Amino acid sequence: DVSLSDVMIARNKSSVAFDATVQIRNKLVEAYKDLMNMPV
Amino acid sequence: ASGAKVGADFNDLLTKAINNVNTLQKASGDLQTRFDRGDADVSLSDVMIARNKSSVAFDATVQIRNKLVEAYKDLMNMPV
Amino acid sequence: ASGAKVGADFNDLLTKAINNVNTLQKASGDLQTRFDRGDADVSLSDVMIARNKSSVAFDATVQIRNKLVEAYKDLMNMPV
Amino acid sequence: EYPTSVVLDWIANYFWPYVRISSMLMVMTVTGARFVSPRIRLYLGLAITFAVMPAIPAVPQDIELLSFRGFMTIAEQMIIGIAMGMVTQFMIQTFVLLGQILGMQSSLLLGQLFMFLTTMFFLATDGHLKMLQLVVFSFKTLPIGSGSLNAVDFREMAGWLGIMFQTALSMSLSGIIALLTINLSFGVMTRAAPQLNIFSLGFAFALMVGLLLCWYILAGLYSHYEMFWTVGEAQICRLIRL
Amino acid sequence: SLFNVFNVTGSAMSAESVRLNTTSSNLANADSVSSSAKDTYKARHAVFGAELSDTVPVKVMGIVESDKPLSAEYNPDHPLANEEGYIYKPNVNVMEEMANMISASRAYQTNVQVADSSKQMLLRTLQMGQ
Amino acid sequence: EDYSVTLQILALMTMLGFLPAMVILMTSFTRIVVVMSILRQAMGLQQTPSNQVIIGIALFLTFFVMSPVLNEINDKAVQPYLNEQVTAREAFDAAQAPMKAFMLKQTRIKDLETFVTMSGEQVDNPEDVSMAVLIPAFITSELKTAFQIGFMLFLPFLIIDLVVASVLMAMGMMMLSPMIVSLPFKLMLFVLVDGWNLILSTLAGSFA
Amino acid sequence: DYSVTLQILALMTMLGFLPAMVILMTSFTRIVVVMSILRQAMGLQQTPSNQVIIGIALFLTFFVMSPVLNEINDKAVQPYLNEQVTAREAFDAAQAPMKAFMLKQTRIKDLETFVTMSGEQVDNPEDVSMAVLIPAFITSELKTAFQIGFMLFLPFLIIDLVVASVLMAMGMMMLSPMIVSLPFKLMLFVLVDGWNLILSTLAGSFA
Amino acid sequence: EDYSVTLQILALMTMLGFLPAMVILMTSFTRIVVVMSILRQAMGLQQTPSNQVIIGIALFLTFFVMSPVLNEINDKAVQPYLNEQVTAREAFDAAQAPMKAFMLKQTRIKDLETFVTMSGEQVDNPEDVSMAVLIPAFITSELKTAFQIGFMLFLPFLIIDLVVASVLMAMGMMMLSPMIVSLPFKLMLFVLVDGWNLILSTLAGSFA
Amino acid sequence: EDYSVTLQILALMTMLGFLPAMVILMTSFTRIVVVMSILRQAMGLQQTPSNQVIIGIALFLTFFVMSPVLNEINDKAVQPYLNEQVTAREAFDAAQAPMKAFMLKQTRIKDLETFVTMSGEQVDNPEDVSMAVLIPAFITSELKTAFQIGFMLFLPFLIIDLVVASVLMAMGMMMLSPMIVSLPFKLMLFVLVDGWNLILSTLAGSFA
Amino acid sequence: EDYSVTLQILALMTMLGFLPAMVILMTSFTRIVVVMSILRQAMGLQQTPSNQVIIGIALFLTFFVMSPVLNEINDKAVQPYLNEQVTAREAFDAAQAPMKAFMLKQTRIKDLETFVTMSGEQVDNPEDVSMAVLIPAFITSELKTAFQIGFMLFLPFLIIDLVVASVLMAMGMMMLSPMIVSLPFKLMLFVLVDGWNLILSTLAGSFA
Amino acid sequence: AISFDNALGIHQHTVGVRERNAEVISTNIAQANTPGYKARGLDFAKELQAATSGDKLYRLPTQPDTGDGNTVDLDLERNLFMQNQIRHQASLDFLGSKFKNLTKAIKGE
Amino acid sequence: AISFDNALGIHQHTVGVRERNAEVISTNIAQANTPGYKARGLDFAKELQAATDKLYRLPTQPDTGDGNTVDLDLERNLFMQNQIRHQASLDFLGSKFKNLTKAIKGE
Amino acid sequence: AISFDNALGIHQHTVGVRERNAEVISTNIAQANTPGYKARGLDFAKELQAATSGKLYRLPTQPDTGDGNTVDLDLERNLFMQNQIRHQASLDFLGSKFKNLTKAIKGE
Amino acid sequence: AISFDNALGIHQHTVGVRERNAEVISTNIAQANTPGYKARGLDFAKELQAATSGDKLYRLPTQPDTGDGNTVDLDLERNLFMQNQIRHQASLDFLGSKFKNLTKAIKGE
Repeated sequence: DVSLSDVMIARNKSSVAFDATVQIRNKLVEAYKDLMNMPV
Repeated sequence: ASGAKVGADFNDLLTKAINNVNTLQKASGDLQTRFDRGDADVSLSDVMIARNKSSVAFDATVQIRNKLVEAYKDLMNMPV
Repeated sequence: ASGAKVGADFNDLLTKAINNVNTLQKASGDLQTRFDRGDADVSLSDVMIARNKSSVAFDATVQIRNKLVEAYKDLMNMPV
Repeated sequence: EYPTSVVLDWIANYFWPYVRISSMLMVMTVTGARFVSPRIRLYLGLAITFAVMPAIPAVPQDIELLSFRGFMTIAEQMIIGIAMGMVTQFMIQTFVLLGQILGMQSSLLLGQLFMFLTTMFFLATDGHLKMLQLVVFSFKTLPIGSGSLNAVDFREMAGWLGIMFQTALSMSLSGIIALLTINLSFGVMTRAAPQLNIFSLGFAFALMVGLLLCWYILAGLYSHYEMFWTVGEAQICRLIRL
Repeated sequence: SLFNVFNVTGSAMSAESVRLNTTSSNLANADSVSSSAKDTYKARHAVFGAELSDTVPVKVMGIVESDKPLSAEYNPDHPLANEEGYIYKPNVNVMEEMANMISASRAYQTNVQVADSSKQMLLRTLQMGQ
Repeated sequence: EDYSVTLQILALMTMLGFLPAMVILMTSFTRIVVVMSILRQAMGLQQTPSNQVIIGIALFLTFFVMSPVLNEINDKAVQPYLNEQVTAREAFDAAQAPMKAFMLKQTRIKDLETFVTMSGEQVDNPEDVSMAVLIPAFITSELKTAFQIGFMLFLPFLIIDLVVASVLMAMGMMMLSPMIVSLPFKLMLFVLVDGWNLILSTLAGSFA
Repeated sequence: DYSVTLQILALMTMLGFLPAMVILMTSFTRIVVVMSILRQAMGLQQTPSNQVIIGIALFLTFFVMSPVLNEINDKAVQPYLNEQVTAREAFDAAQAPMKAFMLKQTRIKDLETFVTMSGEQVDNPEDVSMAVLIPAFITSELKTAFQIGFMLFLPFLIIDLVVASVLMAMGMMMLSPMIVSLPFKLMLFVLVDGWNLILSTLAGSFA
Repeated sequence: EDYSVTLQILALMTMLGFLPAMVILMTSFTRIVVVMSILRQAMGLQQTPSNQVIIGIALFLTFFVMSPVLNEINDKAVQPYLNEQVTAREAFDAAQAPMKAFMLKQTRIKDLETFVTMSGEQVDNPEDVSMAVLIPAFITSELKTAFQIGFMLFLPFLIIDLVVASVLMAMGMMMLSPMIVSLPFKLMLFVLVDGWNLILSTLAGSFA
Repeated sequence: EDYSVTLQILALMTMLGFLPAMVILMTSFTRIVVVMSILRQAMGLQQTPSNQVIIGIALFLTFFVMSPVLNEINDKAVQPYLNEQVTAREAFDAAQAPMKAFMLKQTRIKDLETFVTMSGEQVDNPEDVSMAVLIPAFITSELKTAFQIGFMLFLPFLIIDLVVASVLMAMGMMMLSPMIVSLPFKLMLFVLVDGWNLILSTLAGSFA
Repeated sequence: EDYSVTLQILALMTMLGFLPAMVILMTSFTRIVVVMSILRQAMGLQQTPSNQVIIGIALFLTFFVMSPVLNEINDKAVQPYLNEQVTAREAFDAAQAPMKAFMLKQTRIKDLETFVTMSGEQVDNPEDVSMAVLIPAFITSELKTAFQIGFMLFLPFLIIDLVVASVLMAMGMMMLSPMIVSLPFKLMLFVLVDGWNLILSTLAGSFA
Repeated sequence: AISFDNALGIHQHTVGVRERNAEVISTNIAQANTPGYKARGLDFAKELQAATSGDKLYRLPTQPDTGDGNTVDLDLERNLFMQNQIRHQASLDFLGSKFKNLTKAIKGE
Repeated sequence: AISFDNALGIHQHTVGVRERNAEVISTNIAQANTPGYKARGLDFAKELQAATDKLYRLPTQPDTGDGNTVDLDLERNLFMQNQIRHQASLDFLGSKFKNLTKAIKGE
Repeated sequence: AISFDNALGIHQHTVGVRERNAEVISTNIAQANTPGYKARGLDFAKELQAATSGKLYRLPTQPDTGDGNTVDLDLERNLFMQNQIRHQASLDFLGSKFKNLTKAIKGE
Repeated sequence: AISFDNALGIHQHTVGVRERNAEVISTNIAQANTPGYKARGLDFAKELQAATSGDKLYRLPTQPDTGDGNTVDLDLERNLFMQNQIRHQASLDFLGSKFKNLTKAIKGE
């Protein structure tokens, strides 16, 4: 019932979604770490 | 619903695909050796079809494996 | 269950695979040079089978080495 | 089925709970320490999320991984995690406050002595286990999809500076009075002859008594920590609405 | 599912293979008088079928003997003849067997190209996003 | 006309990279930290509160006071954009405006005049001045405002220290340092009046 | 059983997870943390360097965990090479020696906490799943490393307090005690033969 | 024969690579940053204004004071270049000329004299000197000018510090630290004089 | 049975991968860096000698002290291997023997005893331990030796710091920082004693 | 004999990789870098000149002081090389000689003597020592020479600090920190003496 | 915005239709010799519309059949199969570049 | 497991047997005219057993005094069949390494 | 020194000359039937030297049949075949010069 | 032991020898009709040994010449040229793999 097009699209969508959430998590954490390491 | 059900559902999807790829590889192997040993009930067309599907099926397996490893290697290089 | 005992055991396991690869390459080279020199009792199939085996064996040796070297680099370059 | 739904849901059902767990660890007292490498901490967050996965309810499927709403979800998972982490930092640094006020009053690094011992209190009382139990409970009573820290939670967390001074003064009030009365007694008793004065001679006398009083402080510090942890734990449950 | 074209092209390869085997038997038994007049060999032909209830596979539904009358020959010398000295021979027509040989071989090789080109499309699909 | 999905993602990641700047240059983070810096400096403790908890409390305080403006951005900009009601260009402008309004509520007219003349541009309404010129005027007002609050916070601790020194000198003991005696009194009076709660009211409510 | 082509792909993939297995299953975690804590104890910040710290841990985690590798070899590697066992059974035969080592090197309280969090009903400690044992192992090993490391910190904190109070006794309030304490911090570690004392106890700490 | 498009892009990407160097050496960023640094150390506050805020203020100030030269580059080197009116080599020269002129207005002849002799080139007019010689001369002049302004702003805070110490010593309370009591007056003077707006205006007006 | 040429190329190309590990573990690079690192901390300057210059001098020093072992490797293993006198394994063993002699010469017994017991192998003479158990024992010995050398070099600078701090307290100026008033004398002592030559000479001498 | 074109490119591309190493070891970059760090330490400001500016001035100055060497490299090596008058072998040797001559002129005999005995080579005259034995000796002498120049600059600021500390102590205020009071005068001394021109000219003139 | 639909466009539905068309064309080629079989056609516009949100077309023969009844013109089927494969390759390139650009923006690489 | 014997199957031996079979057929065609030569046939199952012989072919027609039992019609057909099957065995055994290399390299 | 004249060698000029030789042979084959046409050759050694530092007649093996044409068609085919083989080798040598040159400037 | 002689084996010499044999066979085919020309043959074992560690023979006729003195059996010469061409290609495949195996070991890929 499934084809290689659906599998490849599912693989690409998962890769893009996973890459999106990792980078945004990385950006926010780097923003948090920058704020913590500042001279009060 | 819990998160384990989604994880188990994802695990069964991977297991089903691996079994399907393994089934094709074993099916191609039998048809290859049946025609190679000299059995007259096996057609060269069916053998070539069998090994064409197994080769494509395994190539799909390689692509998914590389993406999983690349995602994990991407994951381990993250601020934490 | 001593450090020297297991160190020797894995060394024996590791040197066995290296010797197995070396055996395939020497056998492949020996078959090639006998056929190439003009020996009549050497078939091209035996030459081609052996050299295909050596290529696969050496390819595995390089790939396994890359995994070990990358694994070593991962543990040494980690931000302790 | 279309394989997109299966793969996307697991990533959404794993990373989003992991983000809250990981964010709490990086701000936590022990797991967020400078001694541990990020890789060990990263594996710990990965292992904890995988193990506690059955207790985590399924995230809503309405929010997409690649959408601005999903982007907001990642941010608000961190804010919950940092909230728990900052509470743990508040307690330990309050003991660091307790160490330095005694050291300052001792005519004098003493915060590190209290910081190390308070870290031992955190580990010995299984404080790390309780925090991990708190964050998994947060998944139940504070679902990932709908829910985030409100304005009142920010104000309650911003009001912990007064909690620091009140708790630090409460622990040291008996000792600080002792430090003052002996120094005042030493001053008045030696005030008869202005030739002696104190200066550096007063420095030596003050520091010897101050170290001795810190010996008394460590004798009854555990009871104060137990009361302090109850106040902090209640605040954490208030954040997760438990 | 992932190889629907292969099942159809491959079915044609198996279907057209049977038609060539049937043609070979008809030409190899064009002069086999055998015995009697009802056990005599008759030209056989495969029947192709397509069940259209996407892709419609081709299925061989059995071998069917031709309805052409047997070729009668006057030969009151063959011991297997009859009262009037007639030996009935298979109703195999060489011209129609040659045409079937041409049609079967070309159609069989045409499906090879389609099946071979179908694999290329599958291989290119794996390269999506790379 | 509207930005493509690829370009909108690029803009989103860019603002995340500049996120620390937006906190310390556009929000209320600068005023809170400076005021809390004075409070630590006023008392005898030098590094005792430590830098980590001050920033963490400041971050939570900012999220408290920026909650009205952040919610206004959420409603006006994020909600139409998520529902695909408006394009990306106008949604970005709809998010920029509440930040501009908040910065105007915390700035002074003199500060704006200095920078608008400094930029060498022409304008007649403060409401439509470019955010590039509003930012330096905003923080300049924030630093001046924070010094005012810090000066008021420094006075009671100076009052306590001077009284203790005078008492010790009047009793004749010209040999004892006032700092050691005064420190518990400053801390005790900081606790029994619940000083931080009062500072929260005069700092969080100072923006309005 | 899986085809030859697939089972080659399986071992090749997990060959790249070898660093992952080391960090969260063997004794690499405890030693590195104790090494890192002791490095911060002395005034030197990165004098031992990260690479040397890791290199010592890798040698230690091989000597100490040598009994684990022996059992895995003779119970999983050897039967598989003799065709006496299949792929899945050999992999399971390797988990058991490593799961036993991890189970005995954890704290009951941590396992009790994790089984509650995992939501699985297990009556006895020795039957817990590996999915919940791995996080429980590292969590307990972190507590052990912190408790061991900070006790090593105490003698070096004693020197700091002594020298700082002595300097403050003479009114030299501006001289930083850390630079004065640094020569004596190094001497304490070398007089007690620290680099041999900590490693001997760390090796003997495991079981 | 202007540079090919591929080389023109390669040159522009290289200039963006040296963008921090251009700002910190060829612009007004250094002088503003140093003067702010001296002022911060002049008061009792060690790092209360924080480093990111100081650089953030300086970046906006250095952009405003260099808007005239930035516009002159645009009106003489960018727009003719985009309108296909000047050779790319000519446009690069047309952009460099206003930058060189601005750096010469804020440099000292002694700095040029020592660097020209150091480079060992026979040049007489102080307008056709190489950028290799002009940049070190300019940054040297900016450091010296910043010290002069820093000393100017330091004196009033030194006056307050001496007065407070003298008054405390008059009462015989020598044990009391003058710094803790001096600081609120330092904040007091700087805020009723409108220091933040004043100093940034003077720094803006200094570059002329 | 000698290995094939392809394996031998693959075998010694792997040695290049592990080359940094050999320098930091099996060579003299560890002690020299540590001693100069402690020496830098002994003087007032924090990072004036810089890490790269410290490593650069250490690389030259470790090359000069390991020349006899490198020459022995070439004259016992490399030359017979290039001249087809010995096989690959014999060449590998012939290269390792001088390296093992160098590590065993500069190690401690107790450190060897500690590691042989933990590994669990029989030892009757020092020259029977595998390289797997000699490497961790050697680096531990070097760190102890480096710390002892660093302690000696630290003492003369500690004496100066105590003298200059005590003298300032003799006049009664406690607020004046001893560190600033001691740096010129710490640097001068390192000059007229010519530290950069004898200290490197001792490091070279200590290995032989 | 002559290296092939492919090998000549490989060697040249290799030297670009080691370009940072040659700057901090074989040029005047290190001494100028060290002196400014000591000069910055002498004044009260510890990060006011800023690392980027100091390295930027060091890069400009090392370009000016190495120009006679670079021009000799261009004339002796590159011009015969580009005109095919010398081979690749001769060009590289002809380029090395002026660089070796520069390092030999700024080195010390004892430093050369120290490494010559360490390298175990038979050297008759200093002007023919190997490059591997000169680079560690040259950087050693530069560090020692840098300390001597730094001590010269440290004294005038130290005298001001001592003078102001004693004056404050005479008036009885033993709690006022001399560092705050001394800082304006430390800056002024560097200004009216024209320090940023005097120091750099001496550093450039120290290689002649 | 910022969604996979708005980002991929119609290049995800087009690929499925092109594979559907190849299945139809290959069926006609295989069933060319079957008597009585009628050639099957596919409407791309209708199929793409159905795919985006979610009947039998027969091909008119150019010449009469020789009696069998099969209306498959194998000359046309090969030409259409060749065209379908080219347009399918373009669609994969179009769709593949959509994911590459999305990954490029979310990572800045 | 994971050994060349199992990875290659029996395709490693079939190529050799098809070469031996081709040699025998070549001998039969060459020796067709030499009298007294008896046609030699190779039994496929025998070399199958030898992997895990050289028989005589009984004529369908009598000789003509030569005693030679070689039918050139049969030999040509048997040589054509063996050559076609030999190429298929090369394709089967060749793809065994191509799949094996792709599994190891992952590309 | 590093320059293309020293890096490419003569292979930059040899490729061009053999292309000219292809034209010369091609115009001989076309004019095989044209009477009065004399087959012309190209001296590779002389042409290469001219290109590096900067149309002879072929003698008939047999008399012409009477038209006046001295084109020996079988010789032209043999010469064209050899010229095409060496032209491919010249491309192989010259092309490899750039690829090895790129590998040096890139380091991999 | 790492040297081109050890790595390339005898395949670096066999290619040149089989090229020489092809020239000797080709000149026999070309000179088939020249009377007085004796067919020449090259011994492979001798030529390979001479090449390895640093003069073509005469081929005896199976039948007498028909009066021209030429002993070239053009039927035999074609067979030897075909065999030498196949063995020449096989040596090229052997020698070509020797360099490729060295390159992948050096580059690690």
